[PDB]
Amino acid sequence: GPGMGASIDDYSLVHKNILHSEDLLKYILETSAYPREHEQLKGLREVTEKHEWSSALVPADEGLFLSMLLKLMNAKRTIEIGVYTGYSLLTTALALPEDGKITAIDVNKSYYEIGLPFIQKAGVEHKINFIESEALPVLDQMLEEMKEEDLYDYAFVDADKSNYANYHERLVKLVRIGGAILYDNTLWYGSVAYPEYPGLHPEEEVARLSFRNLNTFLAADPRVEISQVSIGDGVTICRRLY
Amino acid sequence: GPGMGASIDDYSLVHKNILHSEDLLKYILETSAYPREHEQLKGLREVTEKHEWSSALVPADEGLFLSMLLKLMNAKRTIEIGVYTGYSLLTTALALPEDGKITAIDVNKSYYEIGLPFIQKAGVEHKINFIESEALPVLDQMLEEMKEEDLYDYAFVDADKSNYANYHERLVKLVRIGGAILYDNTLWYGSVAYPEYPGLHPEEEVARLSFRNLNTFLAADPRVEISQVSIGDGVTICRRLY
Ligand SMILES: Nc1ncnc2c1ncn2[C@@H]1O[C@H](CSCC[C@H](N)C(=O)O)[C@@H](O)[C@H]1O
Ligand SMILES: Nc1ncnc2c1ncn2[C@@H]1O[C@H](CSCC[C@H](N)C(=O)O)[C@@H](O)[C@H]1O
Ligand SMILES: Oc1ccc(CCNCc2ccc(O)c(O)c2)cc1
Ligand SMILES: [Mg+2]
Ligand SMILES: [Mg+2]
Repeated sequence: GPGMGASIDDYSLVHKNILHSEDLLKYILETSAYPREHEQLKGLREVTEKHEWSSALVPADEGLFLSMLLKLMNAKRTIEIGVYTGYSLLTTALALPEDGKITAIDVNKSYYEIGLPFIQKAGVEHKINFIESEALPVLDQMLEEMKEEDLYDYAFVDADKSNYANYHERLVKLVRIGGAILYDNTLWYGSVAYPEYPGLHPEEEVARLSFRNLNTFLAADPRVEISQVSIGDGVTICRRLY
Repeated sequence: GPGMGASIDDYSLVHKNILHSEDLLKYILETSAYPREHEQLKGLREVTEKHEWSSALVPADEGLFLSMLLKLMNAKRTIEIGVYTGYSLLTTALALPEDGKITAIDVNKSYYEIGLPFIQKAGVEHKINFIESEALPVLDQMLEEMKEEDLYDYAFVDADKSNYANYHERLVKLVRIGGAILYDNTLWYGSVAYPEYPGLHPEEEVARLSFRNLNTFLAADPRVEISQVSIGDGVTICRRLY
């Protein structure tokens, strides 16, 4: 993946999409997304489209959905897990109020520094505390240190696609009651629809199985209410109940 | 569409699915939606499935997406325009607190009485003020009475497609600043993605052009922020800015 492991040329799902045609997706982006996309988000996206791992980028229509959720729930304190070049991070920082705060975690800060000039020109870098690390030790460290009024309103999870289940067990204690946890890519290009699926590289197949297990688990998890949304590559919204 | 006498066999656009396969939609419904669907929503859905206009039903995955938005924004007072048998209305009523209030408007109360026994068994009928009328005169009258204490948190628009732009001009005054206005069917089975789309019923073509105009308008309307979400038949979330 982009963080470590296999090359991009080993991946086989990246050109698929969950909608029934590219024309419909293109219509959504040109009609409803790009006209509402901040100038620095446009610039960050255009640089990233030339990067080796452009396939991992959160798309522009999903970005506006993330922004809308953040504003409707009046989020102020958030955590971003899996930053890459920072498109979803810049989306979050633009949506939060002036005093919003973001904990952003990624194993590769060189990716983040690609998007940083656009984040700085947007004027919202002051909201971001970037941590270069594997996410799990940071999350475990945070659980030891966090007080009850330090809880997060919102978490966006978009990092190692086979470790979401481990992330979940921490985040249901790091996000406030009534707060939101969002898992990206829970439809995995449609490949979760079958128990067996042909021809995937091991990293892609392991992620596919991980999402099938996670999707079943989240639907049975009494600690949250859920909604799996067929936007982007599938986004599952979790709201903490207790 | 749904209206006494009208036959579904005269229409081309019936079963909603903009995903790339029936199996993918079935996966979402069976994995993430039906296990989280209230027993009275299940009962309402299953009796509606035998009705002539069962294809008008808001799908179960979209329903849980509406519920999640309502809870995340802590909505308390809402309006529902286009009720049919009451699936989205019961979804709203179950998501609101015990003392929440809904203004529900539909030209055909007989449809509502199909789902009413399930609304009653769910214990939320007391939240609902059902008005049997065309929605436009009701909204105009609402502009004459209510003030900011009576502004709505949330509006779901799912009635006669050619009147959405007219509904919008009232709802941007009836919903509070920061409140949400949602429009169902804004991708109209994918047919909005092209300038021309052969093979439609005349009323379906009027709706298709209405949505192409609406989608362009909403993307340009400075009074709201938007997110068009590729769920169900397309849902456009609008958030009132001022
Ligand atoms: N174990 C781990 N801990 C933290 N980040 C990880 C990780 N494994 C992979 N990652 C990072 O997760 C990212 C996934 S791509 C994330 C996309 C980004 N949210 C966007 O808006 O476009 C990569 O940058 C990768 O470096
Ligand atoms: N002018 C109008 N004013 C109010 N309702 C109207 C209308 N024209 C049509 N309708 C109603 O709009 C509905 C569309 S179907 C709505 C489905 C419903 N929201 C669900 O959850 O399944 C029909 O019940 C129809 O009677
Ligand atoms: O002017 C029209 C023309 C055709 C239709 C039928 C569309 N297919 C069923 C349907 C009906 C109403 C809905 O709200 C919905 O999502 C799905 C409706 C209104
Ligand atoms: Mg992703
Ligand atoms: Mg509809």
